[PDB]
Amino acid sequence: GSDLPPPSPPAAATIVLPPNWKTARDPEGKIYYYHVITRQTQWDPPTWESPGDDAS
Repeated sequence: GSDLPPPSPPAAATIVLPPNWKTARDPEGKIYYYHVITRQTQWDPPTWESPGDDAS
């Protein structure tokens, strides 16, 4: 990443997600996000902003 090297995911990661966050994808077609403030990452859990049904 530009700000931070990619993390392995924390359980805490879900708490809050900042617009500051960056994204990266693996060679094996997986795309994920990482939080520069908190040092967190999520590959599967949706962004801070999601539809109404997801209720983020």
